Amino acid sequence: MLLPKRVKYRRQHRPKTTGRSKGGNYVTFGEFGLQATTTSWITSRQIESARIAMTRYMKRGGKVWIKIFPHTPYTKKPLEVRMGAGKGAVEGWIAVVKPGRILFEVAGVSEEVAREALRLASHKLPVKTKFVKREE
Amino acid sequence: AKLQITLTRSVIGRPETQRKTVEALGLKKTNSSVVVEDNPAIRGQINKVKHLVTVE
Amino acid sequence: SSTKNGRDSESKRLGAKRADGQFVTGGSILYRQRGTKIYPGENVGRGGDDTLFAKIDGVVKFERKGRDKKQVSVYAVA
Amino acid sequence: ASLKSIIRQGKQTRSDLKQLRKSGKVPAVVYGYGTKNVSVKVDEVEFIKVIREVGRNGVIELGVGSKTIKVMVADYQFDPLKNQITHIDFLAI
Amino acid sequence: RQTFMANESNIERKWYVIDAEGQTLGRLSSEVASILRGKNKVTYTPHVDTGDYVIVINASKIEFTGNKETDKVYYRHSNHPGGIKSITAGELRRTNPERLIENSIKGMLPSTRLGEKQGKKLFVYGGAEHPHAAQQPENYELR
Amino acid sequence: MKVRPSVKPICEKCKVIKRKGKVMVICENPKHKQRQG
Amino acid sequence: MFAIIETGGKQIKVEEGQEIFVEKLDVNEGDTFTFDKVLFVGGDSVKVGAPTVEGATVTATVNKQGRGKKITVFTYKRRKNSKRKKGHRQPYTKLTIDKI
RNA sequence: UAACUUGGGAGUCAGAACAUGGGUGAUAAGGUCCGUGUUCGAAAGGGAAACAGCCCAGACCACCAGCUAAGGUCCCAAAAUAUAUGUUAAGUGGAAAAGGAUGUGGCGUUGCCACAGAGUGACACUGCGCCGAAAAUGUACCGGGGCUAAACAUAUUACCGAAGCUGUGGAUUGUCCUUUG
Repeated sequence: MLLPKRVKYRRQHRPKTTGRSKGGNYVTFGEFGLQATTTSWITSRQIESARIAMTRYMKRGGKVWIKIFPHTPYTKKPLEVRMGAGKGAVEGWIAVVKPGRILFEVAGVSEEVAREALRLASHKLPVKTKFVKREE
Repeated sequence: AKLQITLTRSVIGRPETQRKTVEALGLKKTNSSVVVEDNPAIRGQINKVKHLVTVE
Repeated sequence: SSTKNGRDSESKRLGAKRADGQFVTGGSILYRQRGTKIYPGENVGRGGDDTLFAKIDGVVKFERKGRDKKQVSVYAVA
Repeated sequence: ASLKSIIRQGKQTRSDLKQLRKSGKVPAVVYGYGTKNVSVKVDEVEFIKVIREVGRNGVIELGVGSKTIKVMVADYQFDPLKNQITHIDFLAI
Repeated sequence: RQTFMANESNIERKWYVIDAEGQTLGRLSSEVASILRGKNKVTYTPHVDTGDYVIVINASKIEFTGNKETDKVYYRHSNHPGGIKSITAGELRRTNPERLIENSIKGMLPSTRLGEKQGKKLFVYGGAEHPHAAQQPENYELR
Repeated sequence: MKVRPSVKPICEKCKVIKRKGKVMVICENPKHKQRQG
Repeated sequence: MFAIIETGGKQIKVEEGQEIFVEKLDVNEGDTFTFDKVLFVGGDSVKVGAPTVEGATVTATVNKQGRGKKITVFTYKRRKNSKRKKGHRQPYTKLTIDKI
């Protein structure tokens, strides 16, 4: 479960969620990558679910690189409460994925088995993906 | 004496900033016309209200 | 379910009080600040609250004092 | 294989650049020795073909200003979403 | 002032007959609604009916475009709880051919006291003959 | 006959066809018969 | 034989010996008037063109200069205490086309 | 073409929606609290089928005159069954996503020149459609009839259309005294 060991402020404003990604648009570590074509929030629990389903198809073949990390925390008020009377409490940690950012990277395998591994990892995420390679 | 500006669209539903530019050109009613000599100062005014007036 | 926040202080109107190239009197205030964001140039004093005021009449001009610093001066008319 | 290129004068508006990236052309600039940053245009599919022959670090016999100049590709911008280039730089030797 | 209006005295109505062999339902009903209303002549006079009598023979062989013989359903209620009936378009042409054509035209006329007297000038027959031979109806080509 | 919105071939023998505007999968084994995908 | 003349911003079809009502005229009662702008002459005579035919003026004698019946202009807004009533009598002039 | 100063008399301190930049809530509410515009409030008229807040436009009075705006031109219902060139078979238009698929066009890539003879495999990249898609009085998310063009794109010509504007008379106030006007 990815989460920072310490943060300065537990309660922060939600990210913008609109626009385009700043960096991480190319494949640098591995060979075959996984792009994103839709914007959404990727919870840390959805990362461990996709990482296990991916590295299992490759028993001991190669290495996987997680390129994102859940820095921003989100809050949620308890059940059966009216509006106001303060803010909520931390419930999880999210990231911001915009069209163009690589999510996972895989190396050490063949091209025919890299497509099947990155396919099972895309059904666990709430965004649409595209299989990409290293640029010439 | 070489430019004629007429008012086509109405000023209802327009920002107050653009209503002062039409008043500074001498266009009171709709479809009203004026004659002015071209210059950097008068040209920049109709460039602000381009979507409200047409120049011949 | 009470909170502990909600308190703030009154806003202190800081910043420039006179524009550039404007005629000022001999006791007008040019700048309110906390610290030294702008240094006192010639014909401009410095108050006990880091306020910048002018000593003489004339036009006020903002200049640059070296690298990453600036100052403000007052020159007499004509 | 040689880059048959044309020139564009004036200041190209934002619409014409979008219309240039759709007709199959790519803008480029030659800022070598004496060229004086001459803005130039080039085809898209004929650029991918020639760089495969000579390589990423090879010279090009580009024709700009109705004359031959030996230039190489210094750096280029790439849009990863639509797997195509958007701009080329030419550093003459 | 200076505009002419037609009253009950100066009105002349003619009898026409239309052939519906090989024509579309909606394309034919629209032009017949113009003949019944009276917008074909220069003495319109909206508050007075100046239309002409029209007769539509061969009510069968009315053509549809697309899957309309099956996917077009005619609904009607009967003011009773749960009572609702439905008849497809292909079945209506087989049992009651004239009703399919007569209702498509009456749906284009205005629903007023005068718009009801105009709809009574229509006579639709499934066969190729009409009984009203006493009058002299002239054939009419739709445009 | 399975009725699932995601109809896919299972083995090398099955085949995908279209009948009356619907994706069908007819296979030699009666087990791999799907519809409406 | 009729003619179409433009008199007071509108157009009227006239005939010999006819009583027409038009907008107010500066002529006196009992005098004569002459319409200069004729747009169309037809009927029994030969057809002519437009916008204005050559000559072919119309002469007519003035009969009476009076006012029409009075109307009452009343408007109001509901739940808003604001109503206003006016009156109006529009003047007119009657002529008789003696020669076309 | 307004601004500032002096004095007389006030009303107002419950605001609303819409577009947009943001807190709070659950990137819920016709929610709630701030910044910046518009309309309503205090605004008639035309359009959105009916609909204070959305689009067009600000009613001094009279007329059986003319020209346009937003929206429109088969019938209801005023004006093209207008012209050229393509797409779509679902009644899509005229309700919904992950996902699935030899539906059908347009521009490309590339290896065998066979797969069972002139054709043939596998991908990238886009246009428009299909499945996923079940609610309670009655068809019932086109306003109705009805429509494979009267649908959707694209490039040109006409016309309809408001209390807007012009035309022709008339009633007031104000301002130039070009004309006791």
